[PDB]
Amino acid sequence: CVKPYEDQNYSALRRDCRRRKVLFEDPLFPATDDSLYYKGTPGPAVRWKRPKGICEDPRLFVDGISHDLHQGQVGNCWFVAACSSLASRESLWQKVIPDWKEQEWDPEKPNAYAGIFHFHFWRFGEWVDVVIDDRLPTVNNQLIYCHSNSRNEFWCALVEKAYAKLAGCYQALDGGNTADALVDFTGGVSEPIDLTEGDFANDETKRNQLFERMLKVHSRGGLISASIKAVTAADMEARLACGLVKGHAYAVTDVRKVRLGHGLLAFFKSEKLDMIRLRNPWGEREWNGPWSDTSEEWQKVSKSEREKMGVTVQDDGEFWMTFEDVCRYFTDIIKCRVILENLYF
Repeated sequence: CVKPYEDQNYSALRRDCRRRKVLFEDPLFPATDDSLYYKGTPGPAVRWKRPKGICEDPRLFVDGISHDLHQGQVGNCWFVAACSSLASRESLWQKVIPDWKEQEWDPEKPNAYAGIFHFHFWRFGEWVDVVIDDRLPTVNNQLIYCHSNSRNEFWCALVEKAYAKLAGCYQALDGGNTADALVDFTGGVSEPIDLTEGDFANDETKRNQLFERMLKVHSRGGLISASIKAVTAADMEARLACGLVKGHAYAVTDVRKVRLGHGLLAFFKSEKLDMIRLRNPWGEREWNGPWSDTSEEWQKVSKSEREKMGVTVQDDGEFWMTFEDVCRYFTDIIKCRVILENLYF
């Protein structure tokens, strides 16, 4: 059985609260400024509210897991990236969020609810079970850390609160990063690649090397995310000319060699292309360049043929780029190999 974090038994505490008809209040991560800021740091005055008090009909998922994500006024972009990737694959987010339908709110049987949730994380070679109450920071009845576009959706917010419990307090998460978060989420191993320290845009042969590895990781069920390094503070969330955002990271949802049919060779001058599909976790795609759905390249290829090639999308959140452009515009790739042994036990 999965090891309880800090001697907290979810189902025991839950069934207690139900028998007593009270909503769980966590003693080890209380609804107070100590769960928020470092000792003696002055932070914003906050109001901890329960989801009912934020928006009626509260849900873990409104429809499905991958609605837009926002970090908020004081949340961390890297955590949004990490949640986006985690949301990619049912097998993974369903590991961090156990028995999701047992946890989800139910309008019928309302006395199911007990203000309590539990998640799994991978720390020091084992799955720990982190228990929390569902009270969250609020300012103008609005979540100020991570949340989704749908104001009655909470999975991202609660996963965050739990992750912050593991770090000690919210403000600690400013030190984290997408790579380590994916390891804590999947049990795997992370590897970063710095594109501007590797000069992949200016090589091709190593770029092919890198690409083949990514084909390998993704085909094996690993996770990849691509980010643009915001170096200065003035860089944070600056839009590039091609539309991508400095300081954001984009979840790779497909990596693929595509073969183009004869007759396209006239325009493209190649038979095979190294392609990536990414998701913008923050909403509708932004990419302007080749293979944006508004690009000459996209328009030169019939829907019939894109379908045959597999250059499709689930929604306007996704977008295709050639791996040459990926190396031209991104600064880093996180490459988190999944380890299957760690999931099955």
